[PDB]
Amino acid sequence: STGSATTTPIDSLDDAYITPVQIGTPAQTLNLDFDTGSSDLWVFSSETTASEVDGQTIYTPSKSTTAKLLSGATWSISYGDGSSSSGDVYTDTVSVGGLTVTGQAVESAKKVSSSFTEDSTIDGLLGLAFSTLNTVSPTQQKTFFDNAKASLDSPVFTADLGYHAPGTYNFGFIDTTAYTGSITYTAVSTKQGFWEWTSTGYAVGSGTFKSTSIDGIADTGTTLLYLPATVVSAYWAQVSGAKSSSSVGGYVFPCSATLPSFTFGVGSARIVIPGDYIDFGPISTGSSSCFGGIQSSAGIGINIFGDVALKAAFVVFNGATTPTLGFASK
Repeated sequence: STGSATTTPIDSLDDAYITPVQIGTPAQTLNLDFDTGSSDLWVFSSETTASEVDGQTIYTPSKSTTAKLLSGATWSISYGDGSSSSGDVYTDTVSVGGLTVTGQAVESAKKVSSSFTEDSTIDGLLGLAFSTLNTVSPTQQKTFFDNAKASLDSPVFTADLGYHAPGTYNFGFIDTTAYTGSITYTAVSTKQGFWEWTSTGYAVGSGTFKSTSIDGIADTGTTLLYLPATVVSAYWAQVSGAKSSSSVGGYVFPCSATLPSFTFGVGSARIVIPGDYIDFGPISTGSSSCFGGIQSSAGIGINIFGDVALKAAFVVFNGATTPTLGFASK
């Protein structure tokens, strides 16, 4: 089997991408944030505290003839940005782009933190990291990809995120028309439960490539590119007037600036992030200070190749017995 679904930016900045997912019988379609940095499929639901729902579409398990309470199971998750959610668990039929999994754990939120409530466009998350990170207790549950894997034509999924435009998540096949050149594959460590890999270096604009190992994670659920402070300083030094602002929470730059590109290495190959992709717009409405899309990871504990980086590439998440990542230009 295969599946193919369009993913759409939630706003004009590409802050996140939503993909429609069919849950239950008859189908209830929710727009989920596919997150290669986590491993829970959780949804706003008929059980979510009413004051914490503000415009989201909810899953109502009592209206699904295939839903079953997973007795005793609870979940609770906290994300790198400080947001969180928790609740109980149902199993139900879940379909993405024509690919169907029966018996998928659907984690129903009883509580969500304010950042989720305040974003009416995201109805939940669909985790695509390794199932060892799934938070369901006392019996850990498998991700949608893990459950689908054996049925897929090939045990892979691909992320093709758009810049200010829709893109595609495919399951079970690699669309050879969706990229240019060849795909360069690189080794993955699953020791932390992430799609963790080592970039071979970087360049700023037309500058020389610096060969240096940068370990990090491929995370579709993080907006920006978080890298070591040395690398980030070298980037913003090429933008007149750019500076790190403790009050704003990162590097800002004059909105009148033209930003240089940023290249990262994948083995001997190179992925170029155009300068435009690094502009996240005014810090507040009407401001002439703009927020940068490359930020320091120093306070995180891990480097994160988020959407800023991933949307410059066609990305293969190869879930074979020994997983690997592939990157192609597009």
